[PDB]
Amino acid sequence: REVLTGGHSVSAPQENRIYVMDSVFMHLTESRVHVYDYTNGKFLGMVPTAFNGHVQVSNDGKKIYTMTTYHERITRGKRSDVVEVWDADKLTFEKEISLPPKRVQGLNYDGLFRQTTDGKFIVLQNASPATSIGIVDVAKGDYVEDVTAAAGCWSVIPQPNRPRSFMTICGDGGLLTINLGEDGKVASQSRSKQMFSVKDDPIFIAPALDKDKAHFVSYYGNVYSADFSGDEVKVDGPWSLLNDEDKAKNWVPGGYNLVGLHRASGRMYVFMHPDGKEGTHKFPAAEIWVMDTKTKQRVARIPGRDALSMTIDQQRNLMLTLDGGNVNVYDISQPEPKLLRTIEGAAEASLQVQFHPV
Amino acid sequence: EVLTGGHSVSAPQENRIYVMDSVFMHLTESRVHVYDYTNGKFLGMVPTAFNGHVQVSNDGKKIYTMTTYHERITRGKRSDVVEVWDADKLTFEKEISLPPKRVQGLNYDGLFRQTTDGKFIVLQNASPATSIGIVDVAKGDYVEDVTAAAGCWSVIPQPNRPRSFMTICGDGGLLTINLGEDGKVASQSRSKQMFSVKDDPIFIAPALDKDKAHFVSYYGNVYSADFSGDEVKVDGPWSLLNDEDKAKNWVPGGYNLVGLHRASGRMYVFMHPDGKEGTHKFPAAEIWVMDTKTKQRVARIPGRDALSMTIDQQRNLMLTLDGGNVNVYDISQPEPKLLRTIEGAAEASLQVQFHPV
Amino acid sequence: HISLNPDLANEDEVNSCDYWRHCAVDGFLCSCCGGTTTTCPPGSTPSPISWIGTCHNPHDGKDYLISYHDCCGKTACGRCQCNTQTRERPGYEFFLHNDVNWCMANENSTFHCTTSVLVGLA
Amino acid sequence: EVNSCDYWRHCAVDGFLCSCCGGTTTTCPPGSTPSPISWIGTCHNPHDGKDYLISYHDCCGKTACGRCQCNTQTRERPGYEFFLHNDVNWCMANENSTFHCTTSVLVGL
Ligand SMILES: NCc1ccc([N+](=O)[O-])cc1
Ligand SMILES: NCc1ccc([N+](=O)[O-])cc1
Ligand SMILES: NCc1ccc([N+](=O)[O-])cc1
Ligand SMILES: NCc1ccc([N+](=O)[O-])cc1
Repeated sequence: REVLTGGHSVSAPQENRIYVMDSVFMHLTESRVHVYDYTNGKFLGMVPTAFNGHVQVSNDGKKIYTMTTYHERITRGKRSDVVEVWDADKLTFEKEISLPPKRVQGLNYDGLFRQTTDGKFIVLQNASPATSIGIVDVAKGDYVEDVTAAAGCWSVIPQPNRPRSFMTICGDGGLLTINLGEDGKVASQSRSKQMFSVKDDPIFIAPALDKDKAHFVSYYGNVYSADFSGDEVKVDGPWSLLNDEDKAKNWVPGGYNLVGLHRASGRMYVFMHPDGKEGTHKFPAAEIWVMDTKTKQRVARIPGRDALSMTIDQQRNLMLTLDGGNVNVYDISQPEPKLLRTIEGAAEASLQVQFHPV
Repeated sequence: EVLTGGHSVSAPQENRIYVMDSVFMHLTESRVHVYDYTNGKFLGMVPTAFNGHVQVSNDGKKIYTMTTYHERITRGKRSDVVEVWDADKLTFEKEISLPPKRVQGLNYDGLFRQTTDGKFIVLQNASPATSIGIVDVAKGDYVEDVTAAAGCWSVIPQPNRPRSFMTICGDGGLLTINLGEDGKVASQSRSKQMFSVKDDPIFIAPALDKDKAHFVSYYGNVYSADFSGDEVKVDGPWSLLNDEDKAKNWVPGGYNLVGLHRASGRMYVFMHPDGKEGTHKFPAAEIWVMDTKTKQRVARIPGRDALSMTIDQQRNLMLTLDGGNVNVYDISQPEPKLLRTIEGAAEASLQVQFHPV
Repeated sequence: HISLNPDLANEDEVNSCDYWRHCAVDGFLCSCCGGTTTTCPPGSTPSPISWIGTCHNPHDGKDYLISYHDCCGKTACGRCQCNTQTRERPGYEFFLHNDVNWCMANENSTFHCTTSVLVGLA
Repeated sequence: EVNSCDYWRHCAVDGFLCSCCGGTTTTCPPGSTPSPISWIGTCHNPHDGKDYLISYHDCCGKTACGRCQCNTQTRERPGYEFFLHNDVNWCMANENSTFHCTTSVLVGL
């Protein structure tokens, strides 16, 4: 009477889709990406990502990129670090791209697995434990460059105003900028002046990223900025997130992917909690503060729902927040965000959610 | 202080039990958790990839696992293997290649066994056509495929013979296989029909004596196979149920749901009331203790939602397992006495086993 | 007749373990995994083999043969885990048995989710 | 005790305590391999009022122990201070990088 068929595509349009990167830390060799419709909470599909997978969606919205590690016998045997290319609509494996066996194994901060603005290179973090940035040429489907200049630095911040440039945060408290050539090799680089004191005011690595500048928050609730409108990065800060009334309760930021920028308004979103002290930098959000980055002032504050990570959609004026297991959807078209819905049980242990590009 | 490895399990072998955690929600990361039953201490573990099975060598020196790998887990070439692990160091020693048809399924004891003499591992295959695989431990080789066992299921070794075992067949009888010194089938026999497959299906889990095995049915009857002699003699049914039991619709339920204390002939069974079609895998409302000679129940105690069990003969102990927690019972007297519960021994285990002593 | 077409039913009804055609399902319902009662989630492969159940349809009073084909080659879906055992039998009645992985003959035997396909009247 | 996440030496552990996994504070469970590298923490010993360097060498080559998961972040810093950072796998350089559990080894003041 009926026959089971496969070969099917994701049921909901790309504009509805979000990607929840589930580390499944209790069984980290079976990490995976869960694909959800953010409009109604519907589970749409998944992509298996083996041990500590990382994920992103191609800029063109056609492909899902994953990064993972295999061994011949999982807990023994030869290692293979790879980038995989999967079809976005069919959620099927297409290609493996070999990496040297030193891709970063760690929690899913955005900046460990990124791409150039032009979508032509995948840019990832290595640690052997010496740090370098690896470059994958999408057209070739090959690894093409180890950016050893980035030794002593961490994470990848693409520059949205340049086709194949990105920045990274270094142990001197400045930023190193890398400009790739069309072959994916380093064409030029520069190093900013010192932005922040590593010892006295360490920043969270998560950028609040605009077209031509990036803002960063610190352990103590200060904000630093990096302007890349020009060839050399100019740095500035601190200004404090806190007003006088905030200081009494020791408000400080906390989380993982803990900030976001709504570019059209200049509004920066930041997870915060009171009673800050040494060791509270990864605490869940008591509140989400909304800062006007031009005036350097808070314009809104709402309850945080114990969120740890966020992402923003510019076009639809949305913010997602994630507490490890549940995803909250907010309308951020006005300064005060409005909670639309919560997707319960989207993951067991996810610190990263991303929109499908539209 | 310097961190070191190379260490052996801290507790004596006689204290050790093996909880086979399927981790069904993440079945590619199944593992064996090793515990000390005397104090509930976690002693270590062996990773077993996708749907691992486990046993301990008869001599207590090695752990055998059976599992499936693929080059890229969800794609790439398949490798079905047996692995040999040191029991004290919990380290991998040797891989034995299998044909890619080892049974993928829940951890009934009878899917992964060994001969009494310890020389051969005997495992269940399904391609979906069933056969029994023989692995020569010393040679580290798969040596015989028992296709004569097609249409049968599970391995019941005969403790009174060095390299013989039985399997339950779709005709309601038992097929006995006797191996030669090289692991090839030397001889085989089929019993007469023990049970009606359609009218009174049995659970596969044997309550195994030295020279006979008892089985319980979906409807609370008991069947036996005696292999003291040259051919298997079969008997039954007798009912576990008295009139009051019947009126409340008590039936057995679980997975590895029975056990036998050989010295006393007491048989242990997980039971639940309000039995009907579809309740054969329900958790135990009670454990019933039957005297297999008088065919009378001698005890009934709370079941603690248990699903599987195992018995240690020498120490007069029963373990029960609800999927996550292990209960330790003293069974030296007809009424069992609960000694302790080990909470969170697994996420999804249907099998626990003692280290051989 | 409407009770024979799960695509017309409310999704909460068909995604429940008590839905009449799920009577021998032991696994995650594909309909909760980005698939439907009779279609695999994207990028998972149907099993060419299965166990079979007979389930009573309480809506039309007839009994039906249901084939429990799995979808394979992806890791465990994890949603709508069901365990129903109506008329299920042990491994010596192998195609009535659900404690085995019916992805066993697939190119990749990783178990993703389980479907309930209507074969016809029992 | 040492199995408590609040035990003073565990002040920058984000993982499973090996002492709950068949090992000890300073020994890997059987068949898990020590990492030759680690992040380091600075923890206050309340018993003597002195602060100590603690090395958080992992045990590797087995799947996640899953017991006594601790997450303390005292003096922990991001990846640009790499050996103070605990959001990466310190089994990353082992023959097999699968993460099993974390040890807390006293180095010195
Ligand atoms: N230090 C804990 C830890 C271990 C492994 C990962 N990882 O992603 O593989 C993250 C964090
Ligand atoms: N041990 C750090 C950590 C904290 C929160 C999550 N999570 O998924 O919410 C993962 C890992
Ligand atoms: N029918 C569900 C199911 C699937 C896979 C296994 N297994 O052991 O791999 C057992 C049971
Ligand atoms: N769906 C069948 C089943 C039931 C119980 C367990 N368990 O571990 O208790 C595992 C698998």
